[PDB]
Amino acid sequence: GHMVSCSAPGKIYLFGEHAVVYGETAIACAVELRTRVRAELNDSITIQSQIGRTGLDFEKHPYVSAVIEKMRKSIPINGVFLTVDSDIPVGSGLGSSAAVTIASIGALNELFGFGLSLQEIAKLGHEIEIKVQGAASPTDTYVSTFGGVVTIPERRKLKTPDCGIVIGDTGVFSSTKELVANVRQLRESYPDLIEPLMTSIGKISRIGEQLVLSGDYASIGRLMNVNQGLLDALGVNILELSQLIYSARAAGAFGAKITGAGGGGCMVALTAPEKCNQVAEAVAGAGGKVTITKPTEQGLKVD
Amino acid sequence: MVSCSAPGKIYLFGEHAVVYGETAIACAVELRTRVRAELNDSITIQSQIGRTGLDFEKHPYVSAVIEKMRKSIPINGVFLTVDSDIPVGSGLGSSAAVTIASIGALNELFGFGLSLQEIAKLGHEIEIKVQGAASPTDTYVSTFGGVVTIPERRKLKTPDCGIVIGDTGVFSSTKELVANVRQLRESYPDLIEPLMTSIGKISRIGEQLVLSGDYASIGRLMNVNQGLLDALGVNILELSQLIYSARAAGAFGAKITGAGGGGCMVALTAPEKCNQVAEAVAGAGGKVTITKPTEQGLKVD
Ligand SMILES: C[C@@](O)(CCOP(=O)(O)O)CC(=O)O
Ligand SMILES: C[C@@](O)(CCOP(=O)(O)O)CC(=O)O
Repeated sequence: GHMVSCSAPGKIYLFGEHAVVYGETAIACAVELRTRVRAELNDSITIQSQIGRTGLDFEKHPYVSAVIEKMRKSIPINGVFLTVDSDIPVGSGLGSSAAVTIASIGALNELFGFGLSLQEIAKLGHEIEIKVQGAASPTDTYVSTFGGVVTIPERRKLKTPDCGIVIGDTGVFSSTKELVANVRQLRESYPDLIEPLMTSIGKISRIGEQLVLSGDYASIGRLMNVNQGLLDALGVNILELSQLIYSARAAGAFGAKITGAGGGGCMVALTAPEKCNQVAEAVAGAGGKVTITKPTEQGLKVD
Repeated sequence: MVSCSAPGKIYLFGEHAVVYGETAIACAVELRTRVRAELNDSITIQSQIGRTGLDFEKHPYVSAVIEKMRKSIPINGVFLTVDSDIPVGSGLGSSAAVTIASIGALNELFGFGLSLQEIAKLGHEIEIKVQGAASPTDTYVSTFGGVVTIPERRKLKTPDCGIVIGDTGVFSSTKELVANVRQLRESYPDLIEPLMTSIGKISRIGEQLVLSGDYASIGRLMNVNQGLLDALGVNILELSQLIYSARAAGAFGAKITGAGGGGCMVALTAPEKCNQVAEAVAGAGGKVTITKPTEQGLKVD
């Protein structure tokens, strides 16, 4: 008869977004922007977050409701009160939906003693995102479960960079599905042109793998800038993203690029700790909601 | 008193990749350099820069044109008055245009009898003497006009579109920009060289789109080309702001034209949306020049 709190981090793409869906490598990096889910025993099912208080509700709380629906089939959950707080803004490729999924599983696993392992939690989180989105990659829930720097799809763990991470949100809503659809149709229109560009994005991630293992942050940011041009060439860049990205580079960032589907949302700037604040001021001065964070090895943890 | 004009040009696709044996598509625009040539007591060359004599410093291309040509038919009193609406830099062909417009103006009065052929060979050999070394592409496109592929040098039909050139006002050294791309290519050759091939592939596809008049596909291939150049590091904030403002205003496509690092962008518009696009580029802070493609190179005005 008590309460339990769990948190799971978000992530940013160092390299390789959009190209993964065509079988190329990418490098995801968990950051210290987390979603907390606090769980208590209750008479009925209640979920409260930024967008209000609901019961079981697949319109407002689809991921948390799906988690409850699934896990109640092994150990029955007749009542629970879940409170969701997050530093990960819904939108862009920061993994907010995967963070709340993993944290909801972790809290319930602790509250009702499901005894699930971290591997089982990541596998369950992937299935939750499939039943909510129709089809989902296991990448988001895996990185939010284990933290750190993970390559996709090999799941190679790399050394977490001793770096600052500046996230500039353009405020435009990043609708992932249509941007992935826009890239696919561009790929279909010019196959011999776009498909090699997908090979080049994968080539960047494989080169960047050693640079992440070597700690060469200046080379990493340089390759991030090359990755940004290819993402721009694929059509997922916008004026606001370009303005935040170039403002961050001018203020001394190693590199800056879109993170996620693009077409709005957030960019990411890898900066040395000494340059975080002035990079954050430049992105803000360019009209961007700035978040100063850093990578993390901590995935799902019990608060 | 005669007057001749030669046009500038813009790159539809392929800049920066031509050095590494790739294809490019230049398109002459209706921005021309017109020089008045008449008879005078001394060889006087006037411009917006000023009125001088035979000055190989303030008038490098015009004065060198005088020297190479007078060795066949001696000239001693000409009043050259260059006038141009071609912005300086960004490979817009300002130096190439002022060259052939001078050669054609002297070929008129003093009767040199040069072909259109010869006005291109001499117009390129003179750029070899002025800036030490130069490519004949900038020169030829100013002589014939229209859409010209490089290096295959095939002429294509002119797209019935508008051209919005947006100057950022930022200076950039093309020598440094080419060398920077060169260093990046040698730092990651297995990565950057395929990007050079992709640019050339855009030019090959774009050739069929220029022939078919698929202006919308040309524009979206321009947007792809722009991302590749941005990946090579030749893009800046000001260029990106002008490019995306043109796209949001309805242009078929927008991209850097020339070396990048500043300088000018270019936007392909439907003829009706040409002013709407130009207003957005100016509203984004660009020095706008409204123009359109031309099929005529050097003409005796
Ligand atoms: C759009 C995509 O390329 C990256 C964005 O990831 P997310 O859906 O924002 O978590 C998805 C993928 O790579 O599979
Ligand atoms: C980038 C580039 O295509 C720009 C050409 O402009 P210009 O007419 O040479 O000034 C030159 C190059 O191919 O390196």
